[PDB]
Amino acid sequence: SDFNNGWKFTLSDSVCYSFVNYNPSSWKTVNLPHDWSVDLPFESTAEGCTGFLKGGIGWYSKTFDTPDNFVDKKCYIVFDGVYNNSEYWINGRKLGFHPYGYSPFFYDISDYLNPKGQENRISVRIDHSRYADSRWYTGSGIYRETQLIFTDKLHIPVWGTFVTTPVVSSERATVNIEVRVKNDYSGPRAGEVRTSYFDSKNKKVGEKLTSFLIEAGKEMKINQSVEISNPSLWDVDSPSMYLAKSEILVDGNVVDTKETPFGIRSIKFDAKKGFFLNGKNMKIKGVCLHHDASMIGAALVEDVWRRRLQTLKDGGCNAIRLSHNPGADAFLELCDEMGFLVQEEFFDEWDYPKDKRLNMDEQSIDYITRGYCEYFQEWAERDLKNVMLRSRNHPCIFQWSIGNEIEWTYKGCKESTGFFYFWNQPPYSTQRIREEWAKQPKQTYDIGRTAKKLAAWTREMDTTRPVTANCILPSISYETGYIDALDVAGFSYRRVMYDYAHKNYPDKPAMGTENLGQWHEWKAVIERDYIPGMFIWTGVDYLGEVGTKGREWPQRAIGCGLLDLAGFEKPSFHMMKSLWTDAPFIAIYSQTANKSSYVEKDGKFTDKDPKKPWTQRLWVWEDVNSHWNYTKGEKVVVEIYSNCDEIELFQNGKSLGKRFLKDFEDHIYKWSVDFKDGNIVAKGKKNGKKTTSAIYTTKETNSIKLSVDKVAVDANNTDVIHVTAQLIDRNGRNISWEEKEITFNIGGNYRLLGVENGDHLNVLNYKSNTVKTYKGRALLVLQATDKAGILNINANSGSISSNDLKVEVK
Ligand SMILES: OC[C@H]1CNC[C@@H](O)[C@H]1O
Repeated sequence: SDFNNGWKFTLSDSVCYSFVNYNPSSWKTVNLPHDWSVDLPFESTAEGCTGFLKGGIGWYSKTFDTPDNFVDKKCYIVFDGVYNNSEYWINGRKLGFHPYGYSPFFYDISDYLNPKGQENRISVRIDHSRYADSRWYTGSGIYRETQLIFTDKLHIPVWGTFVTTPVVSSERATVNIEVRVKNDYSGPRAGEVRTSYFDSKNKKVGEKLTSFLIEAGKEMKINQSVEISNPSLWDVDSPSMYLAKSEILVDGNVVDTKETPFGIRSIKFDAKKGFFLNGKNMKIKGVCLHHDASMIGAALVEDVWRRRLQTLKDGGCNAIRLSHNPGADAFLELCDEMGFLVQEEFFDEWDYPKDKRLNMDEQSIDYITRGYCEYFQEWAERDLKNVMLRSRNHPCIFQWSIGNEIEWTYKGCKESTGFFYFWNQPPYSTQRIREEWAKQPKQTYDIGRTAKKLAAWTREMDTTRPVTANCILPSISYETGYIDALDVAGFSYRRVMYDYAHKNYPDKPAMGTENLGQWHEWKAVIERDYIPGMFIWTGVDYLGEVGTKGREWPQRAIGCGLLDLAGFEKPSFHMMKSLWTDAPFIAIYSQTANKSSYVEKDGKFTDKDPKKPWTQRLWVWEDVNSHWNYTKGEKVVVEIYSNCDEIELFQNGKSLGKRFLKDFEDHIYKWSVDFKDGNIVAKGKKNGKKTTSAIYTTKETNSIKLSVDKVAVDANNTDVIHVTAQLIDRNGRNISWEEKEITFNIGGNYRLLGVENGDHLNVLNYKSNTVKTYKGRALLVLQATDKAGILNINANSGSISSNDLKVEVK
């Protein structure tokens, strides 16, 4: 009996759909979360900024009976995210409107419920007709989970606790909680708040009892403090979680309860020395993530994200930037449990709109790009705070970011620099910048004033995490009062400004908040103790931000991600793994000496194009080869991404010679090689400890190798199976040099989530059991249902057959 199951949905729109007497039984049944945009095909006539998928106007409905014991109680319906411009009705009557696609909210439906036993009905209209109102793919509908909460009239409201730990040592932590208590009875009520604390193994480690008297219709804040001895500290390598169980008592009887998971950890940003987690000075190995996972779209399916994060974590990542909007509660829960530090961003724009198709300031105006900027003046406060009410207990969250690249949207910011920029500092001095800024004409809104209001609102809700922002032009935001509102200046693609921040504003902590997946970005981080990390754009590829010149149909994604749309490890991931992890590691790629970005003359490698050198490489990694399957005798440049200080390369057993990481300024081991069928083997050492990796020439495609991440799942409507298809030759050696059209067949009760191959440059039907491979591989994503049973999975490509998999559903 989960409230998220058995919803009705339709991609239509009629005025009668909310009426007391309208029956939606003819509508399709769905389980939340749901994103309808991915059930529509990739169209050439949709907008590339939102991933070539239309929105439209859609509706949901949900019936539920009033409990037999709904007397002296309240009812709250809670949404964690609905995209967007959504309207809410219960039993014929309007509850309200909610513009923003990413903030959570709730309605008090207590007085609307029909008497004990009888049926109630919620209706949601979603207006995603403005299907280009975003620079990236959004999806459509109730894409995060919902809740139906019943409480006593004396109760902790929704999100009614805030747990903090202002003193943290290894002997003890001071753990404070604020329990709000609302009395919705018509007379005064006396009681007690009992809050019990519990560890990893459910042993009670603390307790506090406080008395209260609260007047009719008033809300009271009860603060309680305890000392937790020898705490298990939450860390990225040891994410231990505690539980606060706060109970409201009348007489001696529990009348309401809230459970507040939390962690005990200290965080500190030091402007001279860097970032400190529980007293360990560590670098932030961050990645940026949008909210979609391809076949599922915006629908928050946890197992799908678990796999992607596990991969990211195996690559060394310890932090996540939620670009450029509030994340899902369930995603933050995943981060608490798995161990990532999380920057949650409130907005992508404030007073003035960005161009949705092109980046930066809005140049054109049309109906379908009309976004949240229309509601920002009235809604920014309610939204920012609700996000924080919802999010603030999660130990993962270590930064609140009030805005991304805002400077583009205000007349005078870019002008007041000297630039009109990636690779230079500004030609104007700090005073000259300030003088230019004073010379610009007054707009209706100011970047500084709005920064202050947002920073101030933020601090009313939480002072235990720093305020930051991703500043694209720090030089001017240092002078407008914007950076002055922040505790941590975040720099979008400004490694060339780290020395400038230290020199000119040393007492303000600074950091990479958006960066390129390249060694030259990380070199700049580890050479500076005052720059504690970076956040790569992006950790995993995402739908949208295409359709521009150079990236026309049928391209869906940019390909800037470390992981592709299937969550498979790309070349850029293995470079970062070679920089972010310590256990010895070698990845072997190559290109034709023609296609390679490097060239050997006199036994020494340099960049081909000196106007495109290694220090200026941008978002998308070159299309390099993992195979060893060229034509005989062709000249090849083997490029290796490794943490080994010495590697020796063998071609069929003949030693090509040892090389040293010290000799390669761009952190890439290189060899010139004359291709002949066989194998390449790299043997390397990282301070004495050895490791070996190799690639093999294969014969033509023989079989389909199928792997499964789990051989058993539960019949809970939510567990995911990820099936990986990989082409192999007669001897089982992996193919990546030719593609095949693979048809999966599955027996037993399952729900298809879909198929992906990781090709950013080409569309495909998500809902087909057939998928073309990319780099010899593909992914099929299935989901458990109500029905237990066995699933028999196999595949073919005409002649080409496969091994057979069996997965139980318990
Ligand atoms: O792909 C380029 C990126 C630049 N910085 C902001 C991101 O949202 C994105 O537009």
